[PDB]
Order: sequence, then structure tokens, then C-alpha cells
Amino acid sequence: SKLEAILSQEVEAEIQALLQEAEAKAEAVKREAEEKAKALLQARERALEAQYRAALRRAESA
Amino acid sequence: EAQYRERERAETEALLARYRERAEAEAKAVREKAMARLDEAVALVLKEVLP
Repeated sequence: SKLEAILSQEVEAEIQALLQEAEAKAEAVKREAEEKAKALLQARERALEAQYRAALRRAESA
Repeated sequence: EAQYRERERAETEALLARYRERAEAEAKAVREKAMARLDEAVALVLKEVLP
């Protein structure tokens, strides 16, 4: 029937909105985890490089 | 971290060995420079101590 198909289309629209919101939030989660793997890979690399440099400065001073 | 740790060990040892070698060379060089140049100054101190 007509309103039968209308209610079925409303259920399909709810499922569509649910899956689109799931895609958006999963993309945001993997994005922020990618930036935290990023910028953490920045911070510890710069810290260890500076530790290596300070060790070389102290060795040549000694 | 393992890579930069072993790089730190290798570079620090390889630089400190050259520092030890330059120290030994500098000490032997200043002794051999001072030894042949000696006996000029012993007359100076022996002349200025004595009245």
C-alpha cells in the first residue's frame, strides 16, 4: 500500500541516517587516532634526536 | 629507540677514542718540544736566584 511504502521508506531513511552517522563518527575516530599516532611520532622523535645531540655535545666537551 | 641508542654508543666511542689519541699525541709533542729547548732557562733561574 501507499502509506505502507511510506513507512518502509521512513525505516530505510532511519537506517540510512544511522549508517551515515556511524561512518562519520568512525572516520572521526580513526582521524583523531591518526593525528595522535602522528604528533606523538613527532614528539618522541624530536625528543630522542635532541637527547642524541646533547649526548654528543657533552662527549665532545668531556 | 634501539637504533638511536646504538648510534649514540657507536658515535660516542668513536669520538672519545680520537680524543684520547689526540691527548696522547699532544702530551708527547709538548714534552719533545720542551726537552730540546731546555737548559736555556736553567741559566736564567740560576743567575737570578744567586746574588
